[PDB]
Amino acid sequence: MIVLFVDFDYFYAQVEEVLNPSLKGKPVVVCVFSGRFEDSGAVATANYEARKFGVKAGIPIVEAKKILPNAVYLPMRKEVYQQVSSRIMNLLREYSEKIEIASIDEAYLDISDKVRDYREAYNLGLEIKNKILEKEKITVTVGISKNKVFAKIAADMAKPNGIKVIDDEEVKRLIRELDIADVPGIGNITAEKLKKLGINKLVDTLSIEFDKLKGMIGEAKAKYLISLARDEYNEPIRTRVRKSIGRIVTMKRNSRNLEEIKPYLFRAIEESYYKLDKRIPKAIHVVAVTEDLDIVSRGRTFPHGISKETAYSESVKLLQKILEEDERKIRRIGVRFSKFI
DNA sequence: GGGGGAAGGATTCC
DNA sequence: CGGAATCCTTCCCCC
Ligand SMILES: [Ca+2]
Ligand SMILES: [Ca+2]
Ligand SMILES: [Ca+2]
Repeated sequence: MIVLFVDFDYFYAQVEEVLNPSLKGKPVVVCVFSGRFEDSGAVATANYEARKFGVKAGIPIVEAKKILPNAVYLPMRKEVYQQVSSRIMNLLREYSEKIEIASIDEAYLDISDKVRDYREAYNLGLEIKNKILEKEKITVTVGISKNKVFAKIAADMAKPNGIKVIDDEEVKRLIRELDIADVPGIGNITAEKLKKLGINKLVDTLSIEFDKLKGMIGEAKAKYLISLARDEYNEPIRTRVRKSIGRIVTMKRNSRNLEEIKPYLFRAIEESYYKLDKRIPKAIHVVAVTEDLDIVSRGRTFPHGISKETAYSESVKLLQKILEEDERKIRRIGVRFSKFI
């Protein structure tokens, strides 16, 4: 198996650089403004000229504006990035049919039946990089290895605008001397949680006992890291479909008033059904972010599709169930639909 | 004992 | 002091 991984570099910010070439060379920060005070929100994407000064995705906008006060701060236009991303994805499927779109800015290509060795794959990645650059002016990073995890690791090491092949020998080497926190799927919570057991490298998960690792980081991520340490990970490249569509809005003013929250919730439903397009959902969940930024959610699955009018009635019932079983105020309210037909 | 699925909190990531 | 989506553990019914 030879998997090729393509990751669009700082995608959100690069599309803004492409749509306005006056921005390249300058620090660019793509933000999400909730709309409470003037600069309330978070950073979604920052280019590398902004990441060098500590501006990274996740931090508040005012924390970014304290570091780079005159950097270019633009609002996030997800609909634009999704259309550009879909165009690039269509270029990728001309190189292989077995494609796994993992996110808006990355996809896995199974080029086992198109390429003999890692040299042919490296030359294929160079042509994929040039094509994306020629047709969309977007630079990507290419990772090639024996499975999806190490193909993504290759791109993680050579980003941005890079290419890297991890052969069978470097895999066994990376198993011993790669930080466990830089394994795909290992976020911050599991990483710090893994440091509390001395687990710093991938090889160390074998020298521990399974039930100890299972009770701490969960059985799922336990078997995941074990299979990688045994060099037995070989998950296939499968077509990924979108399973959930929802929209959450930050309400102006916190509230526990049903009539005050309903307009936001009904607005969230309308925008959710518009993005649903022809998809008919059978499950609906009402989710609320409390004043202390905690999340509470109530759901309900139907034996049939949910019409928009049914979603209106059921969402009020679920939101009432939230207010009945939690006494905190609500800061953000929203809905999510799943279990399509 | 566990299949099968629903509920919803917990993580990951742009 | 965002927001989208998936992950994944528990719980439940019942054969
Ligand atoms: Ca990216
Ligand atoms: Ca990515
Ligand atoms: Ca990580």
